[PDB]
Amino acid sequence: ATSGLLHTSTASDKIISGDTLRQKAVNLGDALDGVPGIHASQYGGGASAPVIRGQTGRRIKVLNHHGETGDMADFSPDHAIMVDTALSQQVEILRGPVTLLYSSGNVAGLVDVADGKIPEKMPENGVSGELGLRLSSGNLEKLTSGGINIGLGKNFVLHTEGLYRKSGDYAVPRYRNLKRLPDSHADSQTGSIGLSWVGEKGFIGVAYSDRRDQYGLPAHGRPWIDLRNKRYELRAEWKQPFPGFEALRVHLNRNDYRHDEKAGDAVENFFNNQTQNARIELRHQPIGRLKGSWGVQYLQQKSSALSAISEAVKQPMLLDNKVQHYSFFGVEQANWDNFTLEGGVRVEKQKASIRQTARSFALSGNWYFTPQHKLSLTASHQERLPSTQELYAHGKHVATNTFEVGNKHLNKERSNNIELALGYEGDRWQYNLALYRNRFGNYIYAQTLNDGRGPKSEMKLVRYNQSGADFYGAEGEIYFKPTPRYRIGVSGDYVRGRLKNLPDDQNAPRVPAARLGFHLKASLTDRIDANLDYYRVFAQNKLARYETRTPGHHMLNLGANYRRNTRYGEWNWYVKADNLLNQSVYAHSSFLSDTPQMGRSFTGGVNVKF
Ligand SMILES: [Zn+2]
Ligand SMILES: [Zn+2]
Ligand SMILES: [Zn+2]
Repeated sequence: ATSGLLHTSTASDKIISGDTLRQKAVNLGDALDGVPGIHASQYGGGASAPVIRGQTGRRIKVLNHHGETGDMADFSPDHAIMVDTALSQQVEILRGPVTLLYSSGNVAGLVDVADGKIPEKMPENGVSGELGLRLSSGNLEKLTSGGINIGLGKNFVLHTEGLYRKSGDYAVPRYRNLKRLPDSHADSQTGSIGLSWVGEKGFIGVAYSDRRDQYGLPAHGRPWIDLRNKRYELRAEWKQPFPGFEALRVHLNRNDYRHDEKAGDAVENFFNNQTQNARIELRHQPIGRLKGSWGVQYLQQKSSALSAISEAVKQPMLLDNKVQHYSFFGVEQANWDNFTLEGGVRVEKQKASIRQTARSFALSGNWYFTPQHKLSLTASHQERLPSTQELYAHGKHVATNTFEVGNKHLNKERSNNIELALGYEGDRWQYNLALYRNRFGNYIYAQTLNDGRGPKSEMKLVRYNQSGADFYGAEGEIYFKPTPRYRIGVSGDYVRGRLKNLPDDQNAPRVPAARLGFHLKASLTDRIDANLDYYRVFAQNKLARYETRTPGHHMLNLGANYRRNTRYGEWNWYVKADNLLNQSVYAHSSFLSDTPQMGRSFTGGVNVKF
């Protein structure tokens, strides 16, 4: 776990390796689909938000290596997330006090994408990195990833990575009378440069990262988003700052983001986000077994979103605003031999210039009976301040086709959370189970209106209104291996929410359906690793104020890897087939509930590691 400076890993946490992510999809929400707990809020082939336990947007949090993504994915699911899955070293899903180190109101879980912009190490044999290439049938995709590390002398290490994606209109099963879904194509390209130092003591690295996606918009010339993302960042960390401390960490950032929701070659809605995050973390010495780490964060996001109409005539959806976070945070764990008790805190001040104070804190205890055998309980009272969107909304959004309305008098989102989990692994039997339960004293949500003033899949109207809520659900998995050479297992998840006491007792908006999963993986022999995954997704009968029924399909995915150690590093061949039954995959979690996802599709790729 690289996200936490202080390691406070709970039983609920999990880390997917990089080699597997090259075989998975490119989008964050779609690639992480299959893992128990997280569902995909797919909005075409361009963007997809990860729905962690029926939570999304600002309720979750995504970080681009110990720093803010600087994106507008939290605004709506159609917006792309500025994180590179195919270029990342490893993705890691985390919960507990470590959530309070970065963001407020992170009730579901943190998802830090560790990338290789800055090496932080002298590469083996001078140079290192990787190269990739894969084509998907029916999409039709053309991915070409890349990554290079160069030893520029004794202690300097230069890094240069590249990526390019080109997917047309993907195929749909039994959708009226269409072979491919119109306006669902998604082209993209990503590249980054980074120069770093190497220890002892530590590293002092800079990095530039550029991205430019071009994707259509299903469900509305031709609707499409053209975005540009420039990121000027700086990372540094060493093991000996000054006496009485074990580590010093700093992650400066400047993420310039922009996207144009166009229709043909004309711009209907402009967007902008001048993020510039700064943070100074430090991990003090162990004061008798117990360890901790404190830090300060200074963030400033000058975001805005205008339309084709001028400012003099109509009020924009999101006028120019200058948000400033002045956050203080810290964590402290106490290792009592076979029992770890950790507690985090976070206090931040908001200055919305065109001043309330947030106060979050958590506490978690982890009992280890006989490692690996992790029993863990967690509870976190988190208070998230409302964004400028939730208060100052008064315009139309052409991509979703929904008029967003705000409110001048709203309170902060307080939330008393609680969750427990039991993990185990020991050759023959392996299983991870977890229960979560979230109470919200104040839960702001997009209440579908209704009139109103007058007069008005056509044109939707929403207003951010307060409400009490109560979420609860179970999630986990189990793997019984008869022989280490093979691997068999079963997984499952469930989520349920309601809204109690309005200023009654209705269901939550867009709740993911239950998904049982069957798993197989046979590695015969050594190099060739075959596998099979059957995800049975049931229908969601419990619908919200203004929603419809959603199935309810039998998903089936197969795969077959192939390792090879030749000259110039390792080679990784792989062939993956998705949805052999060709079922009509309708996702209620996403906004595009009536639109079916990609049907039958194949994949064949090669990745050279070195
Ligand atoms: Zn870092
Ligand atoms: Zn007005
Ligand atoms: Zn949008």
